[PDB]
Amino acid sequence: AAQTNAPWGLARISSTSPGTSTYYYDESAGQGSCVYVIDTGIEASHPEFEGRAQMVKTYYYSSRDGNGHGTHCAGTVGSRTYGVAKKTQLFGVKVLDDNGSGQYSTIIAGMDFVASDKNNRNCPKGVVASLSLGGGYSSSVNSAAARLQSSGVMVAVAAGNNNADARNYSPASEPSVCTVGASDRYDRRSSFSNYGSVLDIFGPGTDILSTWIGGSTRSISGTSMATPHVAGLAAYLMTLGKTTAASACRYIADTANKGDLSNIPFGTVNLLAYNNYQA
Ligand SMILES: [Ca+2]
Repeated sequence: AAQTNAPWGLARISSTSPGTSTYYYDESAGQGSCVYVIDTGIEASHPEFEGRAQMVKTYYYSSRDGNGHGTHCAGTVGSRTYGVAKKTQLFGVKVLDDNGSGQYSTIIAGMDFVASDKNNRNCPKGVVASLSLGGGYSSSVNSAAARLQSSGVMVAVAAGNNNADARNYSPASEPSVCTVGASDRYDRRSSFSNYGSVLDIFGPGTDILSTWIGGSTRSISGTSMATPHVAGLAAYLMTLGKTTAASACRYIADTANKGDLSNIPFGTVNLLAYNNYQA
């Protein structure tokens, strides 16, 4: 399949080179996989989701995304126009309030929720979780992310936006999950992206067009936007049979575009997520 005039980040995912605008992908498109978006919620009724999105848990008075961030992330995972895995099922877990913040205890509860709830869903090709959130180091938060990964969910987490070593942030610093840095359309590390030896991969994170609340769309930037590109890519690859949840991060790193990014500090991977699709 070929989607012309795609968002630059989709085109970058399927390209060995910057500067193209068509997204190429296998038509299976993540069908039979599931992605949990652990964030501010998802506006499921948005047509771009085509009935494939639903809210499954909230820790607040409503399951509505009153912020937009979670809807934007879900759109990069799996919206029809803006998504990597255009046929995946999307499950929203609202651990962040409408101001975008959440207590660590609530975030931990939402991760444990996903580890159990996947047993209530039909995801024969595999289960992914996209965690576009983070704060300071917490061994409890890291343990919760490690448990989720151990349960058989591919966990993708944002490195954080502090232009600092991700070792000091959670869940970014948990070794066993897939920690995602952000790049821009000219193959530079995004200026805000955290770095360090705990990173596994980079994805597109600067000026990312996706869905928003109110049936709308907008471009925004962050490692929170890079993370759903990698989560969607994992779902896509798991549907193709190329990898499993336990192996997907290593598979993506093994098949990544290698050595092509700029402003990568010494000691940080220079790997950019790539779908290796050949039509
Ligand atoms: Ca890792």
